[PDB]
Amino acid sequence: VIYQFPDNLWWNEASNQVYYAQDPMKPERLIGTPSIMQAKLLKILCEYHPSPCPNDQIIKALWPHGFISSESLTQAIKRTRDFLNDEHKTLIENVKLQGYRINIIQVIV
DNA sequence: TTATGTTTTTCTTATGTAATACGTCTGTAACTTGTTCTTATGTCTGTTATGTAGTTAATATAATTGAAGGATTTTAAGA
Repeated sequence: VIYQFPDNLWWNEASNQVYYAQDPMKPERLIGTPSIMQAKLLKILCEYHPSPCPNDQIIKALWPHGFISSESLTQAIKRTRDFLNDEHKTLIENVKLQGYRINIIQVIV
């Protein structure tokens, strides 16, 4: 499965890495590989697409057995957008009091 | 005796972890602003009450109205 994101971004499940490509399976302009928690967050946001993803769902999926201080929620989804280079805050959207969403262009299965 | 492979230790970095501080989005409120329906009222008009002006041909030809045990003093008009 290949998820397409704005600015011609791609996250791959046929592999385990993110890139800026115009060819789905071809590794063009590699970003790298997200961490375990980053990959889990990206998977959760892509699965809840096109619906908004609730905050409690994210915290109980990323940290099933962790006493999260309620502020790692924002540091994590700040550096996740930074690692995808979302300087304009357009790649991942926050709808207030409803949750988060990630802008997916197309899905390749 | 000495060169070298190894293993353990310590330093360096990386992902997460949290704390406090401050900006954004959004939810309510103050301030106006346009539109439509309603209402009290000022004004015009018709109808009836009323207020005014006029006329009437035996003859008839100088009030009235009390008013009633007042004393005392002052001052103008008559002679």
